[PDB]
Amino acid sequence: IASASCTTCICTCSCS
Repeated sequence: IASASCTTCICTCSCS
């Protein structure tokens, strides 16, 4: 629900 780089489709994922 809240993180960076790491899910399939909600909204974050990774990025630096």
